[PDB]
Amino acid sequence: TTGRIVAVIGAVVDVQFDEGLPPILNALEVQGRETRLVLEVAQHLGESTVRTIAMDGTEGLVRGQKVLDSGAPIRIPVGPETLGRIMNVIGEPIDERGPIKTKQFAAIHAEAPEFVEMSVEQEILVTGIKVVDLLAPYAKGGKIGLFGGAGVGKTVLIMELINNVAKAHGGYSVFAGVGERTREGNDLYHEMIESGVINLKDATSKVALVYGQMNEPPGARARVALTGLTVAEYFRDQEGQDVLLFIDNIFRFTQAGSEVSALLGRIPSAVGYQPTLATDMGTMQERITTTKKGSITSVQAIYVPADDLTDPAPATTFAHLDATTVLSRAIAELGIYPAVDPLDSTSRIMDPNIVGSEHYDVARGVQKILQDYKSLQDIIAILGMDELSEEDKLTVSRARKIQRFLSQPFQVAEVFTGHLGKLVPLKETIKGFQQILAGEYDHLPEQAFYMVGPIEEAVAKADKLA
Amino acid sequence: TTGRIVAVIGAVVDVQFDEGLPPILNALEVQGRETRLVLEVAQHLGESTVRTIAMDGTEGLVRGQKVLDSGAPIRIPVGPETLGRIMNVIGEPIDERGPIKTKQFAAIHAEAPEFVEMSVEQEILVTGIKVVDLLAPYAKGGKIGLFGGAGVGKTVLIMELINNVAKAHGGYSVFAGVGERTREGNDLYHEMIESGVINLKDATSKVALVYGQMNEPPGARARVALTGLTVAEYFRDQEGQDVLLFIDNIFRFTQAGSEVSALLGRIPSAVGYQPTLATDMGTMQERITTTKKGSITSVQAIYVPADDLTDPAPATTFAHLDATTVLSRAIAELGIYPAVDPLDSTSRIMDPNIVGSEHYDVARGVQKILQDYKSLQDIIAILGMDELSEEDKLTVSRARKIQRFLSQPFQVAEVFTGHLGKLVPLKETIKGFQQILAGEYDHLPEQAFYMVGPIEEAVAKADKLAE
Amino acid sequence: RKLALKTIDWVAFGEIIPRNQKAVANSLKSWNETLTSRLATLPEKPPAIDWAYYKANVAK
Amino acid sequence: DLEETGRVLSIGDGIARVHGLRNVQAEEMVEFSSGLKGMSLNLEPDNVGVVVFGNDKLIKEGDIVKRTGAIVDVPVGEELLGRVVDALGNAIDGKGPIGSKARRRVGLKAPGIIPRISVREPMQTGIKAVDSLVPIGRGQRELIIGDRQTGKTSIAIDTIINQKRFNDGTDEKKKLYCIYVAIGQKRSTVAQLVKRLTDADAMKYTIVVSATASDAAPLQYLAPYSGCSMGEYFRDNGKHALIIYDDLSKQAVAYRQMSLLLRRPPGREAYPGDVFYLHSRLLERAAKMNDAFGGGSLTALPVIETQAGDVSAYIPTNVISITDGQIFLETELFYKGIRPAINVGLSVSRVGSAAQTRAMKQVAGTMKLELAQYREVAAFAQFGSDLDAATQQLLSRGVRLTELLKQGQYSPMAIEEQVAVIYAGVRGYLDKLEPSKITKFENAFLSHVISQHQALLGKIRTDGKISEESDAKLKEIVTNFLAGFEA
Amino acid sequence: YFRDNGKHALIIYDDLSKQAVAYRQMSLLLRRPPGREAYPGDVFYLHSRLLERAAKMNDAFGGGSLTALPVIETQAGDVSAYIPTNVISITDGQIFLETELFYKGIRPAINVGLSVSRVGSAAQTRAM
Amino acid sequence: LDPVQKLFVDKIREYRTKRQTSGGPVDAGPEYQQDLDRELFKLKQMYGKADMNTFPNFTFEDPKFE
Amino acid sequence: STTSEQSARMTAMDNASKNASEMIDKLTLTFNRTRQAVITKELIEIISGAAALD
Repeated sequence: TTGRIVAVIGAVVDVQFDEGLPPILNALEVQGRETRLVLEVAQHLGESTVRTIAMDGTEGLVRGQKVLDSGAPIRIPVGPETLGRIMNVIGEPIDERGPIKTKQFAAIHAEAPEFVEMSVEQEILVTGIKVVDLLAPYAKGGKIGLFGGAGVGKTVLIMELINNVAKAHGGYSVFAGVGERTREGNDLYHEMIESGVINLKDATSKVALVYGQMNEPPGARARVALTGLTVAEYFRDQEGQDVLLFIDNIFRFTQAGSEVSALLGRIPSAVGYQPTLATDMGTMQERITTTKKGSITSVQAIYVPADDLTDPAPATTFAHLDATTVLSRAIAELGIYPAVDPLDSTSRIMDPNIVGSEHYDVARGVQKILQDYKSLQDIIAILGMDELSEEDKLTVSRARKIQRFLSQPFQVAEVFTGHLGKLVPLKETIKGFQQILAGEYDHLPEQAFYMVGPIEEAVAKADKLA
Repeated sequence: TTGRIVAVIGAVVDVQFDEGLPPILNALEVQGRETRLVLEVAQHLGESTVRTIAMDGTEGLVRGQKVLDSGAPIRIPVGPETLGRIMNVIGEPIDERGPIKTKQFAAIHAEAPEFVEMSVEQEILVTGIKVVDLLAPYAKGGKIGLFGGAGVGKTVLIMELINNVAKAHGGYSVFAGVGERTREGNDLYHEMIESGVINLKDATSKVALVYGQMNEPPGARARVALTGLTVAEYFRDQEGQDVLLFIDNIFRFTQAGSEVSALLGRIPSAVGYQPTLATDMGTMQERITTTKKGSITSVQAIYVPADDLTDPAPATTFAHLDATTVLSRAIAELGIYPAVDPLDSTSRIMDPNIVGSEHYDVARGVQKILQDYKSLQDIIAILGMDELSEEDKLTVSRARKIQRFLSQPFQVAEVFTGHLGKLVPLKETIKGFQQILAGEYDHLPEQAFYMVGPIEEAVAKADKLAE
Repeated sequence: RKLALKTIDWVAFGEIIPRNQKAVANSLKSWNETLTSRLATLPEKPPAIDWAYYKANVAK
Repeated sequence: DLEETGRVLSIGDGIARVHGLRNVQAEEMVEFSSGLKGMSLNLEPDNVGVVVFGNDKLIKEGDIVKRTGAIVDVPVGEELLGRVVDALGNAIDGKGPIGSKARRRVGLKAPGIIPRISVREPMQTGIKAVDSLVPIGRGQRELIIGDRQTGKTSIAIDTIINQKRFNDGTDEKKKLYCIYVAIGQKRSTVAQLVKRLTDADAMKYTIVVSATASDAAPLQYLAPYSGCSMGEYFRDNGKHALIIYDDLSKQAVAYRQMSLLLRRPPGREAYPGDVFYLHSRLLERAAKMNDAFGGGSLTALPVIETQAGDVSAYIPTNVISITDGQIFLETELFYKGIRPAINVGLSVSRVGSAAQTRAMKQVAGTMKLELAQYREVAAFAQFGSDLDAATQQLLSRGVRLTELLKQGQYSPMAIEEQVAVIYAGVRGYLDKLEPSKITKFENAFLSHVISQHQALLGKIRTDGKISEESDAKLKEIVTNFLAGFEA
Repeated sequence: YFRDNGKHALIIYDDLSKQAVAYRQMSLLLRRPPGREAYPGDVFYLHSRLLERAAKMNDAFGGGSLTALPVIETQAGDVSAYIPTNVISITDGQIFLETELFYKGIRPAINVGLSVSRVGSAAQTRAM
Repeated sequence: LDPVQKLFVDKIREYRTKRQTSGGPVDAGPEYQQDLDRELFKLKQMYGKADMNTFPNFTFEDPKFE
Repeated sequence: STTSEQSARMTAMDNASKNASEMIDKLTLTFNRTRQAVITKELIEIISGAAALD
């Protein structure tokens, strides 16, 4: 039926529906709007007034104006024909390759798959990035949440991975530009086209694009994630698929939530927070999975709000993580791209278990050495390491070398780097550390280890240095 | 009057009292209560509605439910019959030894006795605990804060004090295990039974146990403090006794208050603490006294939240305190037991007259040296630790000895330690330090001094160590 | 299987005046220990199957 | 029906302001038309604030809210063992229903002083460090405090697995019924976890109460209490249960939220105040009873995950103030590898000895002490580099001891073994060797003793203590083992 | 408009810090709660919404552009400062100016290291 | 299996009619058959693609230490 | 030897103390910021708790 704008305060549209008054989450389409101006019901405030959230923007809405409940959640086109396609939140192709001829629609609430239904045997998704695999190994189906500072090649990295990985992949991928720079999406577009992974004579790209960019109005950004989940479930469950799901950025989901919270007349938790950050998270998270019916290998961009992790939001998030990617600005400041800090960037699935102890141990020595080093830099910060034990000096330097050795060129961003990408299979990875660890290497320059590919390249470089 | 539960919003029971109201602070009994639900009146919200405070759990209650005002504030069993009894807030035999055949009831709002009533002089209470007396000479009747944050044998120490003291005097006790772990109260229980200082065959001890553990309505828990006070005042003056009043933990009281404060509509000020923080304390501490007709030597265990005393609450607390024991968790981390903060553990009432100058000076010198020593710390952490200048070494070591000597065995946590606790009456102590001060034992070295009672034992210990 | 048994004897190890095995014994004992632990670990037996009842609960 | 039915006055947020239901029982669990349950927290004069257990896209206003007429109880039994349940006591293991068809009130308050008897039993985990240095007893409460997946959980798990041998004992002194509260823990994690237990099949004596990440907030909230009732059950049946609350931290968050939704104010740390009461009361219910109650126990391992080691994190502060000690886990050692990663200089069982076996006491007292200096000798005359043999020994020894307590991820053990190996180092017998070989040795030593000195093991276990003879048995054995390690 | 009208227009937004502030003020006066940096959050939406409107268009739009030179004025270079983060994550690089050199005189004084154009990776003259 | 007789009579009656048919227990339905075949695949992955109608067998070895 | 040393120590003390100086500076930011942060959070808590008292 129809409702009246009784109050518009931003995208919180207070609608008095009397005529019906459907449940919450019923999508309403506003009468008097050329736009498919969805408000999705948020509260039944009573008085058969609901608080709705326009997903969309508003304006030009004379109050009282008639809104006709569309009566259900966002139902959105589904089917494989979404691959390639960039659809907006409301599922309309914003690839604008005409429309999409769906198969069905889906309510963009999708739920938690069952505990009993899960198959849950984490297996490394390898990446060929030394630093990654080794330190922050990724698991097939895994949810990796990419904490990372702004612009730190955070995006770059994810992309870079996407190339490396999504190519190799056999399952599909979904790219959800949530709240993303449209621009970056443009850019993205063009690589994808270019790459032909989005091959456009293929709505059967390996990747479906859903974009609900930065520009959207909040609601749209808030909800678009849920949408994305719904899609991927389509591909997994329905189409089998191991999805790689790129989310840039779940933070904006969060953001959106909090932003509305106020307007949702809430007591908005700390910092203004949506307290329903939590519920949101759960409710999302549980949709996220890697069922028996496949994988949503979940690449979740997580902007680290104010790069505070301490920040409840990430704090919560961690619980849901399985692989954590912390890009570390400090490191970034050390110039390094890779900029990760793996004492932070950790993966539940990083285990002597899941990824070998070699990895673990070689790492444990590393993690250790670094950990110690980390301890040291500060005393050293004053003292230098000067009157401080040489073995330490060695080790420190080694730790660092190892650090440097982790620095790895970007093939994608050869423009950016200058440097020409490197990708290193595991063995040479192991080898590398084991060697450096062997001190075998160490008679060498630190910077030799910089921006290497395999250790050879460091060797090569050593010569090239000295 | 009669009330209706008009709102139960959590355990905040707003009662609309129907037949009028009862005055403020009236204890109300809910009609339809298997375990009478004492409500403490807090505001007459108006409309013959009061905001009341549940002093029980509010489960099962029908809204509207009928309340009959007890016509007074909380009135509680009082009488000698409380000796060797565990009473709850409402006096109840939570000894579980049948009802207390108390011979008096009292409204637990006891108030501030008058200015004039206060014994203007006290005499240092000697604890025989070297450190204690030495730095914070306690006065009989004094208000002692045991600041100390958590766990550090704190309670153990406290208990031990009780051993040392309460036994040793005709001084009576009130122990209020408020908010404490029911478990620890249990443990504690057994100790008294065991000690026979809770001797039950003659029910009497000399001791009231008042317990208001961390599973009780905060207001109630808050009020268990008043309860004990009310009782003790009775013993203090009326029974004439120096009652020793153990409160564990007045912080939690405050806290209990704060938790409710919100709910009480008071905006619980900074750090969350109730805005009434001042009044709560003020009235309480001012309710507390050692008058002329008796003493409540008041030993208040004070948890130091986060070891932050600058935490407004402790900060306030301090005002009331006249002897402070600030136990230093760092020192505790330095392993000690004496774990105390010493250069903070004071009594403003240390005197060259009253503690005599000897004591006084010794303390001051000592305090000084420790303070000095502290200064030396600044060199050493990064610049040497069996290493730099030497005169300072001399002091360093001396301080260090002093430290060790300051350490004294725990006397029940011998169970844990195997160290038999020790105690040193004052002169041997003062002297003790003077000898050390006299730098006598310099041929002698440190660890011999550790964890001793009198110095000989250290001398002895040296010998054992020369092997 | 089932297999019987001789204890360590370090005196033995060193001596082997068949020189071509001198190293081997030191290593070979340690290979042994691999078996020693491994055998001590496992039991001999699983259970078996009550096919009658499982036939009741398998329609095939 | 009537009256004690309501029409949903307003709904949003699973917070049903409910018109009607007025003569309602405080904290009555109510029942939805949807069949969802809710809880009547706030009886406001003109509505009932009802937390809806489920979620409200599934409902709408004016809807009949019917009382259930029950203040929460949860099914109780012990047919929870071998079960993963939700708070309402329903399969989520999805293994058909549970056999726990008794129900028992959650809101049942903690007993008195008198129905308790304090500890004097140890409680064992197989974790050397734990059992030794913060030796724990049963009925207790102790904080597992640490950050994330440090095998965050692992700690509990291995302990539980360890209890397997005890559950393979036929005791009820060590035969320990394990209760795992999962708060906020995504199903996946949980799944793994379940699986872990399954694999270990320690699950058979185990309830796993699971409020994963999912769950509408009260659900996670409730779960502990639930677990609690369920645990009190054993406790009163003389049975010794161990409940792990993992973690209230997440709960609190939710709860605050719950409060906030109750339009109650964010208290300290934006957390409301009687979340203290909340847990405090919750936690008071963990106990070691006296004999009248079968002596039973509910041993509590609450877990709190600090965020950035923040303990002044209000609730941690609280919990600490509750705790009978805390098991502090540090990262560093972890990063160093070293698991234990603990700072025992920050981990405590105040208790110490009630919680012990004489056996353990015999090495551990000394060791603790020794470690104390050892750790200490990192700080006086060292911040990181210097030399002298006396003390070097202490270090060496210490380092060894470190290993010796160093007990990697996954490790259920039995105490005498632990003592056994510990004894070797304590009694200075391997000091020599490098850490690397310790472990190896330890293992080796273990099959050796296991086999051979099974005799001996029999004894030590038996004596609860190592007799001097058994010691001697060690002395030669160890020496020889070492020798064998060569020789 | 210019952008749609093929023009490459340059807008220098000078500087949003004050705006954000202003807005914050507005918010607060609107008695809308904040969080971070005492700001609320949709100053982020603000900025995003603002800046997405800066773009380089295809031909259909005359190829036009609106090139944005936003200015954000740091105050004591707090990258850390959220709002700066905001914009940073929005922008396509940043020109951090370091004071000291300026202060030394050094006209100009850039923090070169930070002065970056991420999306800049090719966008100037072969010559250069 | 069975409760409320007033509905139940008819409802249960229809269920038995199912069993009393052998063009399926009254019918089957494509939808089920599609999922069955899928789910059948997956659980073979769950416990490996050997066929446990047969059991394993092993092989044997030795070497000389010295 | 000693001469060399003494100047080196002298030198050593020079660098360090400068080093010290910058670090202080860095902290000082962190300071205020957090300093305010407190306040802020707290003010938040006030305002909120004053918009949400019983």
